Amino acid sequence: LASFFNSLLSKKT
Amino acid sequence: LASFFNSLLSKKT
Amino acid sequence: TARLRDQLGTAKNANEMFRIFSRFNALFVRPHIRGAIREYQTQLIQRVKDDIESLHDKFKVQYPQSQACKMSHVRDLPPVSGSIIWAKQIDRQLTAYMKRVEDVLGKGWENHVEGQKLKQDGDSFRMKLNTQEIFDDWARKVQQRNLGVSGRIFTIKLKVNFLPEIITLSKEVRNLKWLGFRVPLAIVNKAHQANQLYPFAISLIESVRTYERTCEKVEERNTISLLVAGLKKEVQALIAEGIALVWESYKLDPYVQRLAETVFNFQE
Amino acid sequence: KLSLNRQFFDERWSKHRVVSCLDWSSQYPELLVASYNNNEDAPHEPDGVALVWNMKYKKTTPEYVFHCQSAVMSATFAKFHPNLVVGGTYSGQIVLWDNRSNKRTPVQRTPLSAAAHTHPVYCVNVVGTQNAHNLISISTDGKICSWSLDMLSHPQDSMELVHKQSKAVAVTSMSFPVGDVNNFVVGSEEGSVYTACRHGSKAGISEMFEGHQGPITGIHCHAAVGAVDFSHLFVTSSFDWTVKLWSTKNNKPLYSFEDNAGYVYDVMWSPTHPALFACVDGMGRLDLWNLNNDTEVPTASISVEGNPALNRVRWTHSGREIAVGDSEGQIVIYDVGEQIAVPRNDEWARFGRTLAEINANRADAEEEAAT
Amino acid sequence: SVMSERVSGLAGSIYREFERLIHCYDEEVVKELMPLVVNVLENLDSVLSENQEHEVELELLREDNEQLLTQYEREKALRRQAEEKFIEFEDALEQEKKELQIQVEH
Amino acid sequence: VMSERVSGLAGSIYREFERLIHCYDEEVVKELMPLVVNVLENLDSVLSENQEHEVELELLREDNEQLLTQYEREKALRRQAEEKFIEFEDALEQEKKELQIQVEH
Repeated sequence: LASFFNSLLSKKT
Repeated sequence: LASFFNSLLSKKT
Repeated sequence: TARLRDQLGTAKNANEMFRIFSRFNALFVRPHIRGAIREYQTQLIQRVKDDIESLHDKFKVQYPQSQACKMSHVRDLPPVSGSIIWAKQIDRQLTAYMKRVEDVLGKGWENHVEGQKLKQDGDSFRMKLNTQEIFDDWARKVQQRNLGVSGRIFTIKLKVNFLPEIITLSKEVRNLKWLGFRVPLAIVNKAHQANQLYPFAISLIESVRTYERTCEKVEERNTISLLVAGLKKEVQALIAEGIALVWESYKLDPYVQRLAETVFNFQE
Repeated sequence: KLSLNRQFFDERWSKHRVVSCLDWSSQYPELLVASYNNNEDAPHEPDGVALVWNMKYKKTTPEYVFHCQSAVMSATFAKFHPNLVVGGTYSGQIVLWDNRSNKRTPVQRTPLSAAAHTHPVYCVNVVGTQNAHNLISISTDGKICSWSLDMLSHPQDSMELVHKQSKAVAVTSMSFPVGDVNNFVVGSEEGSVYTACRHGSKAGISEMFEGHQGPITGIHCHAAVGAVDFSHLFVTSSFDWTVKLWSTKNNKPLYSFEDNAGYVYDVMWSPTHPALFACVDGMGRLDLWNLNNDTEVPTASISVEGNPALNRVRWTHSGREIAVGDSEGQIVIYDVGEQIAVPRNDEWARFGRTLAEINANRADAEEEAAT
Repeated sequence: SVMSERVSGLAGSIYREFERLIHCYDEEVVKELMPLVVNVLENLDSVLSENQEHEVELELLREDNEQLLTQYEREKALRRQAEEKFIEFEDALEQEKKELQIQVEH
Repeated sequence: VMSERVSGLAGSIYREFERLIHCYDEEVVKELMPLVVNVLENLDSVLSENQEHEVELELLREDNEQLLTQYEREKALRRQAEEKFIEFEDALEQEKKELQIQVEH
């Protein structure tokens, strides 16, 4: 469940 | 629980 | 019993015999009265089985191939809600026929010789007649679609930032709430947002289409351009006033008719 | 007996369209208007299109053709102006057509403002008298506006029909009792008949009428006038495969008619015979119900060839003919026999004994269910 | 820990709002709010998973109560049926052995 | 009543909401209010339902254990009564037929 928005974040890094 | 975030918002608008 | 054995001499059709069998149902708790009526029960079971098979052939075709989908679409029913309605009325007819066979066979009808197959097939048919999965799939695709209403009231050529197909979602929300489904609250609030802005958006898109249809006429006939430029700049000022407005604004409510009557005046 | 009289179809206009409303002019009893949905095959063709047909002539061509750019699904004549045809469309315009004008474009239309209807309009009607009458239209969102028939750019009165902490109802049908202008009944998509008042201190929806589990598709108040009054009765049709008879003095349905094996679309009373009405289904079977004869079996039922879905049904003012409208677009007209259409002298008295018996049977059934 | 459809739906709406707020202003909106949201989101799934265990335990132990009550009642009744047949057999065959005793005494 | 873990996580998102409101503008959370009060109300209501289920669970488990014990004791009494019955049966019939062979002598 934590993976979803972590991916949300790492899009531009 | 509505009232509290409601205050959050109107407290300075 | 002799007062009940004149049934064929009174009832000429199975429907009034159904009705008089339903009216006099409580006399059949007595075992002698239950044993007295046996040649009627077999015919009644065969008629109910024929009706159940006929409704099975009604459900043999699907909702897209049915004429009911066409007749619901011509009566402004959204197709998801029309499918839900159609399956629920099929289930209601099945429950009515189960009530009929319970009335005809008396109590303990589920354990009877003929009632066992009827009850088992009714259970297996009602398992296939539920509407939860189609509702869940509709909810998932609505929660995937994201028909938003937020933004400025214009988009650039002149057009209004409003898809007109969002009013279908409001129809499905106001229909599925009637059918006992608990839709999520964000979808209900989006339907409220659509239903509030829909007449104003319709008047906006109609005034914009009127303005461009007369602007084509103005730019086609250039000889009278001096006469009609008095209010062309006026409605351009109205448009530029509405450029700063967004859909969340509460100032659109005077603004829509304040655009509309000027558009009508410029048309006239 | 039930027999075929005439068949109406136009290849250019009526092809691949569903009939949506039927009416017969009171001044010209040989005329019939019609209303059609859009043609999905030809977007270049007009979406809404209205046709006027005739009885006296033998000509298969329609007498007048009217059309509109949006799909019209509610059409009627004007009661006190013979030259006018009122239509209600998908977009919410209430267009007005004139036969004396040579243009098939609508000569007048209401604005698409929030003051007027923006949701589709399925009911349009004219009530009032010769020297005082308005045009009444209710849209699907529950908005009902009154229009003067000479000036159409602004509604006269407007309010929204609400109930249950002001939730908007979804008006799908409409009827008016004979001799009444202020009180009327509506159907609903929410499956419940309401009573409404036009103007007053309780102007708006008055009462629940409960008992339909499906969307109500057609209602009609009683119209036949004789020795004993019957104007408080009306019959509704719905998607629940039932036709239900109601009265305004009862919160519950009087009797449910369950002869069908499909959706039921319209029902309306005979204007002459007091205990006679007709209903249509999704299998083309126009049924006739005589309440003084039997309460569970249609008196005369015939099927349309090819079996399409019959949308609308509408009697004539004479009551000797009856017009149906199918799902492909052919207005099929039947003429009923003299043994069914003609009311006898005791028919009002026989129905005066009939309704009471029906109510008694209903009470018996309900007590049985309770126990 | 299987996620339900309802928690996935409202987390999808949270994902929608978070993408909208990321696109609208900057990255720095989400960087402290999403760890304060995801633990509540885990807590919703945890309390639903515990609640369904509570429901199935309630149903099985309830039906075991109604099994126990009627089984004990039937067993008490069939103990009573043992306890008067004893008495009837006892006094009947005691009277017969007493009449046998006095007839063999004389 | 508001539960304390929901109140603490509520305070966490309250100070976060104050940070985002003071940091940029007032439209940061205008689309975030009826989502987050729904999520917090969901957690509170399901936790309250869990709280009801726990106490009714402990009541029915307790009298379940009591009913199991008393039914086991009833089993013991029933089996003992049947054994005493069949023993008294055999013994009395035994000396009765010893009496009738004494009669036949």
